[PDB]
Amino acid sequence: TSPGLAQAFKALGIRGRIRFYTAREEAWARRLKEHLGTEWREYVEVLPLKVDFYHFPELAVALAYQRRRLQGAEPPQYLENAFYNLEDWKHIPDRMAYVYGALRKAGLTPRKGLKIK
Amino acid sequence: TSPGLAQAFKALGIRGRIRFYTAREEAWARRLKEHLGTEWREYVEVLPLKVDFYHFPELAVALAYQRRRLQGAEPPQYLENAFYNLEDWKHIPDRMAYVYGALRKAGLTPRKGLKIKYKNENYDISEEKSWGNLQEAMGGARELYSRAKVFSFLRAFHAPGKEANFLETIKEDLLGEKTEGEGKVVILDLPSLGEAADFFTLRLMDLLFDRAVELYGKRQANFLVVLEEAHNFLEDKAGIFYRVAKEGRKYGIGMLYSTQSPASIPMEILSQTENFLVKHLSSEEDVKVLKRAKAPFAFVADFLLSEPIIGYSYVYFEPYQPFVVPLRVKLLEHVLKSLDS
Amino acid sequence: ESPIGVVVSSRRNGPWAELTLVLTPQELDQGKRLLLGELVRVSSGGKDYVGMVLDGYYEPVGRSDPTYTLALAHINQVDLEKEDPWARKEVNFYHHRIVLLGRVVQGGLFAPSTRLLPPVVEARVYRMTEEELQRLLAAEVRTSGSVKAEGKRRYAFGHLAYGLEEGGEYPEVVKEVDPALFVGRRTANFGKTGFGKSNENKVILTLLAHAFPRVGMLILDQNAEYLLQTEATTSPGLAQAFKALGIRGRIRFYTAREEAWARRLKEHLGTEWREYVEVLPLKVDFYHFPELAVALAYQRRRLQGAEPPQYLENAFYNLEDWKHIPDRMAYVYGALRKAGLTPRKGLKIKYKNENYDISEEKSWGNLQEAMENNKGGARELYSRAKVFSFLRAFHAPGKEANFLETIKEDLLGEKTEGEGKVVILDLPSLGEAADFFTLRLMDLLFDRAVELYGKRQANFLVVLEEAHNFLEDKAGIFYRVAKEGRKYGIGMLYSTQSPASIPMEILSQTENFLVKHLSSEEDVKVLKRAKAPFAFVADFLLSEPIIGYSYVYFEPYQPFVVPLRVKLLEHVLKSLDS
DNA sequence: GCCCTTTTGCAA
DNA sequence: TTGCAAAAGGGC
Repeated sequence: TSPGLAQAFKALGIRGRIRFYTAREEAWARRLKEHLGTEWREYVEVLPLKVDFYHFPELAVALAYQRRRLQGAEPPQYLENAFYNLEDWKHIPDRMAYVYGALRKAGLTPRKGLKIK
Repeated sequence: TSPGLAQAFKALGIRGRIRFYTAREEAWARRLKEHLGTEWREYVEVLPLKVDFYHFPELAVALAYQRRRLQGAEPPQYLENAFYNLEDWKHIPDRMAYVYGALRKAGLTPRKGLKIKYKNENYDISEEKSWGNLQEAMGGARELYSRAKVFSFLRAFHAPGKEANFLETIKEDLLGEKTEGEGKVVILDLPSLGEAADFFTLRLMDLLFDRAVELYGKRQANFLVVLEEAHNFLEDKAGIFYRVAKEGRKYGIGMLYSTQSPASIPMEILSQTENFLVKHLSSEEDVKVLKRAKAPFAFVADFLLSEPIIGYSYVYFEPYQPFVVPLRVKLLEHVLKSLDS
Repeated sequence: ESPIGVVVSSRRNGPWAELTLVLTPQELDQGKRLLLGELVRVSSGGKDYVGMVLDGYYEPVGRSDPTYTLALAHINQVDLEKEDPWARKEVNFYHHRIVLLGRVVQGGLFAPSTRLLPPVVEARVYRMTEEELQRLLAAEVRTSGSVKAEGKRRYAFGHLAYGLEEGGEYPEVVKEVDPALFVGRRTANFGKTGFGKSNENKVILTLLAHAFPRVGMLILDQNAEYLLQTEATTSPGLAQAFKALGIRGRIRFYTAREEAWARRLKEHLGTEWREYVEVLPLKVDFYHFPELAVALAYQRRRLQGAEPPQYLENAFYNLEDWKHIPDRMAYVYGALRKAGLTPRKGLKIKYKNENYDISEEKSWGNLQEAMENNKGGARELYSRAKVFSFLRAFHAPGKEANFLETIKEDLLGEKTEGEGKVVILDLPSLGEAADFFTLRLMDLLFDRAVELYGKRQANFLVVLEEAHNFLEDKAGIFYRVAKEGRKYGIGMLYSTQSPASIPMEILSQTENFLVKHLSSEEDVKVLKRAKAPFAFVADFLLSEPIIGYSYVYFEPYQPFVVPLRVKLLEHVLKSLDS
């Protein structure tokens, strides 16, 4: 029953200082209401944890590489090469266009007007 | 003469909590009958460990692609391409016909009256004459048809007209919305899977872990994983089983692994295990690792080294146990005979 | 039946309890002595333990100056045997250190070590007789309050000994071993070269053959020392032992010098040896096994890595279909001939509808004309038939054997189930391809064994030599076998001569040990680390090069290590003959 | 040291 | 035009 940080801030009277990032906003909001009462919105703000892989394609490549070798082994040579030289490919517009096309084929909705060369 | 889980459950009077997945259900059912009477249907619910690959060509492709690869361990390019494009090919009847023909050429007997459309013509590969016509009549699937001899080993697991996917069945049994609580003891007869045991076990483990991660914030997984000879599966710091051992407490997933050699288990896992049940060890290195992981075992390392006694165990349940207690673990027979009072 | 000395101390040193013993002048003058490593009986408080002398040193007893006394006696030429009894008695003493290993409780059960430290006043040390020694050697660990198993028949292995010391041999004390210990369990046989390793291996194999007639053996004979007595000694080989035991039709010798080996077998066995040994060739005829030839050529690339050629790939995958098209089988045979393999005399090849005898030069030329004047990959194979050049070393016309398949049939044949054949491979006859063939055969045998799971167990034992060479690779087929053979009923018996090279996993998981003299410190250290009970004999192994002296230790229910003088194969054969 | 690349030349 | 062999320079 040790008080949490949000409850401590409630007791101290601090407001508008905690910004909670979660992927289960509904459940966390239910719990926050149950513990802090009706006016919990003053003390805590709940936000999502979603990112645009287009602006962070190294994250996408690393995530895919980690997902492989975790359901088996022997990641593809092409995947390893992309994982280790996407930094090089960053300055090659042709490879960048291929990567963006691969993402769109995967099926990620891109922001409007994202133009390749 | 030590009773098994089924006999213990019969003695305790618990019905409908066991599900035995085996590839020798005939013999296992005969043994269950002989050992449990004429009413063993109320305790053990045998299930098969075979599928019909014509419903799961993706599973067939994955199995072929994930073989041992002796010497040169380079996965076939055509197999990889099929593995990555079969979902798209499922919308092309021509390519699907190529894949079905590749399976049949491999030698997997299909259902009674399978239908194929090579160009625009109905083909019944269940019928030998239609199969011959299609074969004489015969993009991504042409390579698979040419190499269809690779799938020859899938006969040991094929079963026409199954449409089961014991993987999905087990996932539902352990984490289904309808089966919230009430438990389910899932016993896998891994040896009957031959050389596909590793593949199927890893696939099932990652499936269950992903489902549990999905369930976060709503309810806990609430099940236990019993692993035998864990030094084979916990060795790799990137494997799904290492991931489970390191991260399952957050999603309510336990573990119970027997190794017989603490030296092999990673120190990261060793330092983070709560319960211990140590029996005779005959390696100063094993005793050293045990002492390093847990300080209290320094008072019993010597007896562990020097005394090979059967049934004698030292138990230490963290975190609120003062010291290490030696015990003569009670026999399952006595436990059962006392649990009924 | 009386104490050998007086106990003057006791304590717990490390994990073991020790007590000091002192020999009085009267006993030292009666010839009573103790040899390091000897087994003695300790009686403390109505219970009997098992001791083992561990050390010996001289120390003054009471108030006396032995150095000055002895120097003064010497300078006056006083003979301290019949001239100064008081001087002799005041200084004649000697200390010994003993370690308790446990006690034999109930009906043969063994309780390791002890939790009670024995008081000095009530502790007595006795010498142990032959009957007590036998009953001690016949004991092993058991769960609790349980009667003994009363297992199968047992065969004598050796007799206890304490080195080359006179009076240190007990021929009537024989360690009896059940050969089932060697079935499905991996065994280690360490020791220098020429110190009885071959003798003990032959004895073990003979015991298995006589006891379990339903177990096969794959003997990778590197030294050609297991079939017949070498031209260096007189000890019989496996064939001679089997002849003496009257075991018929259980040997299958694969070699490449069949003529010489048959000559030797005749000269050593008589004329009826065909009833015992079947000599078979190690040379294949690729004109009968194009699938084998193509598989070898294709897998050579993969074993060297890199993507194999597409024509080789599709040929390897579709040769079975091509066998129904003579118009393509002609291409395959022509490719082999261009590669250079000599065909049998009278081979006929049917191209289109014509018959050619490629064994003749002019007919081969005409067939070349017809072929050169795209049926699958056959044309590509004929074009690049130079890839099959390397197979000329493995080729011999008129063989039709395919030993790689014959061995698998022999070892895992359902129609052959029962009375396992003793396959003996004469490796030195294969030159530089011996390792390649060994690895290929082992891999294809292990694959078949794993496939047959559930229907039947492999039930055969693998004999290995220079195991440090094959067990060094963690990804090797032999390492995989060492790790997982017991599951599929595949045993092992490897003699390394250098334990340090074998991985710690293999050393720890091994069940049996037969250690002979070791010369290096690293080997002894690794042995002690791998197994605790070998902590007492390290010094003896390091500094006692004795031929035929072995320290045996069989897991998992053996109390301690035993020094043995293994029996000779001749005497074992004579004993079994009765 | 080890592992990919580029090039030339000869099939087809 | 493509596929395959064989030699020599690059990256890590």
